[PDB]
Amino acid sequence: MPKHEFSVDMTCGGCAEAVSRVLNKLGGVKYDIDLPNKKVCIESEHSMDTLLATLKKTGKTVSYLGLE
Amino acid sequence: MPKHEFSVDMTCGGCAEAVSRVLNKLGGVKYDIDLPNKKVCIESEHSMDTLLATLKKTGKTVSYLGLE
Ligand SMILES: OC[C@H]1O[C@@](CO)(O[C@H]2O[C@H](CO)[C@@H](O)[C@H](O)[C@H]2O)[C@@H](O)[C@@H]1O
Ligand code: IUM
Ligand SMILES: [Hg+2]
Repeated sequence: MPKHEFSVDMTCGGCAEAVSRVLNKLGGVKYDIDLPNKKVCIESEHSMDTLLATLKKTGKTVSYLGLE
Repeated sequence: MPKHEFSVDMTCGGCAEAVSRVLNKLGGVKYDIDLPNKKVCIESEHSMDTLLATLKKTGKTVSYLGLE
């Protein structure tokens, strides 16, 4: 049950909805989205590599904020 | 040379920029993105399915409008 944190440059509610859709499509994840602070937290067994690649499918700029 | 027309639910400048990035990655395309009218036109040799799948993976709501 590793807990990862990512930076995603979402600018409106529509941006947040799209992040939700790609994560729902992958499955096996428990996530939380903080729009104002451009942050996404994900608890999952999927590798960090897979989570990073999935988020990048949105076309948004993504970086890693680490574990915890 | 074929010109495909799509409807894409973009709600801010960031949404439009994200669409342009996934298309740039695919390559072999010439496009025009209209934010206020929520439309994207694409001139390319890639198949209709390849283009649709590329737009769908962004997590945004997409639908095909026509071809010429
Ligand atoms: O944000 C896109 C889109 O949302 C609308 C309602 O569909 O406006 C809402 O969201 C804005 C955030 O960017 C708020 O500032 C606004 O007050 C709220 O109604 C559209 O107006 C906008 O195009
Ligand atoms: O991008 U224009 O017409
Ligand atoms: Hg947006």
